[PDB]
Amino acid sequence: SNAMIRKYRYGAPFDTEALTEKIETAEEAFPYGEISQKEGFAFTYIMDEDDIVYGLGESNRGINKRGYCYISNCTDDPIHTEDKRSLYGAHNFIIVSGKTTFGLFFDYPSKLTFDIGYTRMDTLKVSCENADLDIYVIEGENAYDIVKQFRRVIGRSYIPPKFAFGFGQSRWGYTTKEDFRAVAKGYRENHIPIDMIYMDIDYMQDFKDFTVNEKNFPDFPEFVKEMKDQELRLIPIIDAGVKVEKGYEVYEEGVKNNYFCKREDGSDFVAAVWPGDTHFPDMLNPEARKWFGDKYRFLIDQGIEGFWNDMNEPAIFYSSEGLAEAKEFAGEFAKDTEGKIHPWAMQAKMKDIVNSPEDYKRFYHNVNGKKIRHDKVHNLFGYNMTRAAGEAFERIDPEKRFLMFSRSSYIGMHRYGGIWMGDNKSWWSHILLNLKMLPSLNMCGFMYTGADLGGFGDDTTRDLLLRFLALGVFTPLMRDHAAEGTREQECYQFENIEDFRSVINARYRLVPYLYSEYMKAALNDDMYFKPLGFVYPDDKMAIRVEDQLMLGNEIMIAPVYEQNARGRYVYLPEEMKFIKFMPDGSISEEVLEKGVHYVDVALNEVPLFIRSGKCIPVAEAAECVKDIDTENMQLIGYEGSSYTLYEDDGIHKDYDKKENYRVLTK
Ligand SMILES: OCC(CO)N[C@H]1C[C@](O)(CO)[C@@H](O)[C@H](O)[C@H]1O
Ligand SMILES: [Cl-]
Ligand SMILES: [Cl-]
Ligand SMILES: [K+]
Repeated sequence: SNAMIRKYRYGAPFDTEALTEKIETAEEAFPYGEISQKEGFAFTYIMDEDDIVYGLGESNRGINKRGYCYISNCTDDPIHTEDKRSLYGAHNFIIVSGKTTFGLFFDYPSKLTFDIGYTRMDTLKVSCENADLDIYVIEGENAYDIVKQFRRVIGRSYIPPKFAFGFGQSRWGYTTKEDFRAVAKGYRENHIPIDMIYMDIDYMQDFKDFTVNEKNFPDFPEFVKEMKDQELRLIPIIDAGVKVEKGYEVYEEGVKNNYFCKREDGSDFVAAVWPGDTHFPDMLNPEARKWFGDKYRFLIDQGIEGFWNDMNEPAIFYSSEGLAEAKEFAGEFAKDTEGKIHPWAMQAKMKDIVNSPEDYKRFYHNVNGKKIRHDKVHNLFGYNMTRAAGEAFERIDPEKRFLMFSRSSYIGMHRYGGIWMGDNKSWWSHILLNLKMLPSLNMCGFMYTGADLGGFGDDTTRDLLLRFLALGVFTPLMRDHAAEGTREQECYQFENIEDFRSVINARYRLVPYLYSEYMKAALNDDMYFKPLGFVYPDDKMAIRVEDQLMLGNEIMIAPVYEQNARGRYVYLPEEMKFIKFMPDGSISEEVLEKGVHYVDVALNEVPLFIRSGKCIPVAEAAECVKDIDTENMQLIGYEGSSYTLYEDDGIHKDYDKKENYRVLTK
């Protein structure tokens, strides 16, 4: 059993349940590099100059992780600049790829530092404060083999309903039925395809989880049906924090049944978020999880078929303790007459109370009769919130797939939902960041993923949105979302709307292919997106390409991510057909040989490349997933080639039937 995977145990690790496969503890010396336990735990390895380091899922910078430091420590940080070491996810799987190749999964739920050539270029050092963890060593002939081994042992990836492969629109600010009707009309009257409209926090009654604003939605299920009859599915947000409010049932039940995270003394810990004071459900306690997940029935029973889980690092604006400290400091600053307390110090204290490391030491989880301080298991919170929801969906309607994705995650959560890449910005560099995160997420089990198209924060432009959308065409989550106070970012908010229709039409024409590749990959523990080096391992040029990706076994993508550009450079490791979805609805085709090329790609054109000896099916454009005609689709690509199409009803879980597969031959 499990010949290629060994598990090395130190101390008394918390069981994260990341793996579904039970691996016995190995008793031999750790097989690579050196282990030191003098400062807790450290693994140190000297890399060959040509080694590439893959992995880390949702983390900053590039596909090859060499040259920086990455700290797994789930953090609400809306400014994703190159210096940042921690974002929302903790995906502790890396692969050293070169003359000596192996994979490592560090199953540890707290702050874990990956110094990948930051300190010394030749040195990989992975460290944490406590030697209480399991480290899995995965052997294999190459990096792709090692990834496939890992994907097997962590269990099958979450599978969304097919409607989730349409286009979605959200904004922090949609509040009233008028707001949502205006979005529906803006897309539908302009014949821009769309399947989902996201409901952000203003839909709740005073930011209370599992409520709907009674003034704005007096007959909510009727409104849900108004939208669904037009093939628009409302996708509401749920937050980690439950508002403290007398008479609010979720709060009352959480208090009475000890379902919230508690302070040292047993009191329910207060964290301020959108509602002001909240309590956090104890996501690591199985009974609290069951209770919290069961609450989703409130929305499911009203016609809702999907959710997004947010603020689940968990994010904390301040604690009662931190607020009191900040106010005391402010009082001193206010009455200072000697000029001893400077404004910068006041500013620093205000910043310090937000997402404070000290607050994460102030509350506990109750697991199997043991109270564990939250910081010790910090990176498991979002994972378990989404597990709570996923497991509830199985109880509520076991036959049905729900759309589900989370901001914060840890390996293991990939069984229950996808992720979105959080609060990016309307920056050109964030198109590239979106692209690079994709294969790494796939290595860690997270295939239903994507970024806020157009950029969440700051102000977008028409061309940036168009280029973001052209990458989103290929990402399973394709959602335009934006922050409050930003320039309006719906496609209909710009001149020459036909260009937006053209780009989103390309998504819908590709949905049968993209869904098929997703399903084949998920059902077989394989990757939807792959780095070029996984497909062309013997090509020294290919292995270092980071701004192109392979999708499935048929195509390569290469989005434009430079402002004012009319094209871009590409490297083709084999002959391919360069394909563009054109704004008049036609599909242009050009054979390009192996090697370096500059390709022209206008703002309203969507490019891809079809590999030698392959073809893909392309449907006529439709405006919602339900209406896509998949009978006798056009086949684009090479004569003599075939394609195996996976197609099911997109709704249920009947995955293993021969009727789901059809061979198309060009
Ligand atoms: O992290 C907090 C904020 C940014 O201030 N962003 C989060 C909350 C939010 O702003 C309102 O619900 C939402 O729109 C974002 O998608 C989410 O990441
Ligand atoms: Cl209503
Ligand atoms: Cl041909
Ligand atoms: K924006």
